Amino acid sequence: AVPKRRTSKTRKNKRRTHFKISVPGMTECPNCGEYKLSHRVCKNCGSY
Amino acid sequence: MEAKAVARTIRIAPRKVRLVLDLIRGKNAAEAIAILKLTNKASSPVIEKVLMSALANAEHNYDMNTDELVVKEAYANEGPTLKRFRPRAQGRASAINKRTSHITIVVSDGKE
Amino acid sequence: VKRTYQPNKRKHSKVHGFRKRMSTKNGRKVLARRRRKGRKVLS
Amino acid sequence: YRKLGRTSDQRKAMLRDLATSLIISERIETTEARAKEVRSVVEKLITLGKKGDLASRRNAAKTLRNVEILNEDETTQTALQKLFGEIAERYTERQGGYTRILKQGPRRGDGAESVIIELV
RNA sequence: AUGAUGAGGUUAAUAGGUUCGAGGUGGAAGCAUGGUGACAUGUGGAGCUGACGAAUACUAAUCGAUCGAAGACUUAAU
RNA sequence: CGCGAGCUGGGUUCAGAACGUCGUGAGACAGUUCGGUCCCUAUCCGUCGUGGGCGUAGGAAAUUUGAGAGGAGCUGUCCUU
RNA sequence: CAAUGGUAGGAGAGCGUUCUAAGGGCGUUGAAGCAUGAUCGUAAGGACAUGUGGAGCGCUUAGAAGUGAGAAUGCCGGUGUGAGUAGCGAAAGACGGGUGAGAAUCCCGUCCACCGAUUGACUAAGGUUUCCAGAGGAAGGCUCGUCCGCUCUGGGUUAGUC
RNA sequence: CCGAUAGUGAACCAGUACCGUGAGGGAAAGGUGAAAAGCACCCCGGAAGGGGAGUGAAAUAGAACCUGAAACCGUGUGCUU
RNA sequence: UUAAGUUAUUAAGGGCGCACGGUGGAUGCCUUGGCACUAGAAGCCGAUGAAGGACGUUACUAACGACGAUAUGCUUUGGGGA
Ligand SMILES: CC[C@H]1OC(=O)[C@H](C)[C@@H](OC(=O)NCCCOCCC#Cc2ccc3c(=O)c(C(=O)O)cn(C)c3c2)[C@H](C)[C@@H](O[C@@H]2O[C@H](C)C[C@H](N(C)C)[C@H]2O)[C@](C)(OC)C[C@@H](C)C(=O)[C@H](C)[C@H]2NC(=O)O[C@@]21C
Ligand SMILES: [Mg+2]
Repeated sequence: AVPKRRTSKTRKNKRRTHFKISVPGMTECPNCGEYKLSHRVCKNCGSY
Repeated sequence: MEAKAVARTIRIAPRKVRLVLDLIRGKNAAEAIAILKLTNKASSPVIEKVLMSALANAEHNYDMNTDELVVKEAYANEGPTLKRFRPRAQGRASAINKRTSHITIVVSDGKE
Repeated sequence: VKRTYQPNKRKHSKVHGFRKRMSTKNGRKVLARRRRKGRKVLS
Repeated sequence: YRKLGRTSDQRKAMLRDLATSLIISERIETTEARAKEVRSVVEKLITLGKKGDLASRRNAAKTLRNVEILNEDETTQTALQKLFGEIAERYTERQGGYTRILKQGPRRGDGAESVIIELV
């Protein structure tokens, strides 16, 4: 139950290929033109 | 041509800051700001401020207006780590490395 | 669990302490070595 | 239905307390899961209020907490009285709804999707 | 497990609520009668009812964004 | 004498004790007897499921043949002739 | 013309590092180090050019040695991997208002919940300033933090009878 | 003879942090520049930081400050898969 | 056009070269401090209170030296020089 050997830099960088953050679901707000998250209330204006 | 802005010894481990910077690489200034302000991560407020400084730097020092700016390249690299310990079981102590980050952002007009 | 060193100022200063080391010649010794060593807390 | 990461007694209590507070304030801020679960409870209480017969009053007394509101001109009346005298009239003609929900961005301390549940 | 799969996004029954029902429980509350009381009887298979069936846009799936073809040579028939 | 980083720990093989025997004695016996701490967050190969990328000379929605592969594969009694 | 695999091992010739003696030299017109390069000798290794670098250092002959590291479960110091994984240390919180650059986490309020031969009140031993009021947020708080047993400033313990 | 893993344990408020009930044990830590000339003002930020301007021969000499190697971590890409 | 055959492209990521950064404190140069000695002094301090300490002492104030309630020092004789 211990690592029998090192994980080389190649293996490391390989495993984390799919480890990333997604760009937010952002759309432009119709009253102010600033971006907002879709289905959420704009925090700059306060609309829909 | 190129505006610079750097934040040093920020108290966030570099693996964690780089996850957010892998999004604003090569995007426009407005879109970049909208990403940061809406991405719900810890490093995001501290980067939105390094970007802000660069852009201000651009306007106040080069007359580089912000409507045409793109994060030419933006990265983060290790900083002066702070070493601490956690009292674990059976008298043994394990280490905790509180890391830091040297955030850099450069925005360009794409021109010469 | 009851561990060791249940502190007590009186016994600490009785078993140890300047006047106790000054009561026996061997007590006088440890002060001698501690001054040769340049120690700051002698007893 | 949902469990809200909590036991039965602690949830029963949280749901009824959150419903009472909503009735007091007419719009509150909370996380999605609990808004989605207080929606039904508050909607059903308002139904118990659209009839106003003593049976429904006594039965709605089960859920609401006993609180006092100081209205304008230092007028005082409790949650039951509000439900049956100021909210029954407002929704006498509407046959559902009674509540809306407006998603908001994630909070800082967690990644919880805060929302505002308001009486419509 | 997450992601996938599948049913739906207003030109909408996808989920919540409302209305009706199935199933479950078993005679709600308030009255009136009788009893000293503990209680009982009629109203009234009443009242309540999480996931189950149906109808209804009342509430939320409003706004928007991203990705995604223009089709290689060679030879044989055509 | 498959399998304890899957399990138990009764036997056996630590320290306690006791009986029979041997030894002057400390102790001893594969002679009995009662008691006696079973640790580990899985890196790789392997295996059971479950995603993403790319290739199948255009981009797609659906229906597919089957090269292979896997699973089953047991049997009783009674009656009739 | 003949010989030249080689371990324990014997023999010989040498390359390098510091210092010393003498001789002869190089150096802000840029020394030693450091980095790069497609250069030279049979090897240990030696130069040259270009960058960084901002003062010492080569060469010849000869002398002396703390003189050459890859392994000792070596010592010291840095940095990895396991991995964004395990863990986040017994428990009930919800919501309105306020404060701020920022709030599940700080202040106020309502409701709810837990203890109650005690998580309550005293007083010893022990610790010594953790006590109080302002202010701050690097660090310490297993998260956050505008908060604190944290930091800065200024304060606070009064006996003839205890 | 040694030049900061050396030379005293100690070049630096060292027999001191610290550890132990106590005898006792016992560290780690030098170098901005010639001169402090130690960065007036402006800009983003609550601040830490930074980016200009200025000081200086030099500021990848800006106080953790001479040179600044390797492990290690990144950002580009020429050729590959 | 259709049949048969052949071959790109791809890069989520990886490799190798190269460039530019960080981290870190090797190396080089440096000396405040050590080490081994030589030559000459000297080789007793205490009830006249020692050696070693503890408290104090400054305009303000913690630490280190110095000092002792005459305290961050006093007197005197000489040296010197803002
Ligand atoms: C809790 C964590 C710790 O783990 C452990 O204790 C586990 C439980 C232990 O498992 C075992 O007992 N065997 C499996 C059970 C075997 O039953 C048969 C009946 C018996 C017996 C016996 C015989 C003689 C003596 C003895 O003569 C004597 C004395 O006093 O002289 C003391 N007794 C007790 C004896 C008892 C580990 C794993 C043990 O290893 C094993 O031992 C053997 C020597 C060999 C095993 N293999 C090679 C075949 C080996 O695998 C060790 C020695 O532990 C004592 C592990 C060592 C490394 C440790 O020290 C670690 C740090 C532990 N210490 C601690 O704190 O964490 C531990 C991990
Ligand atoms: Mg312990």
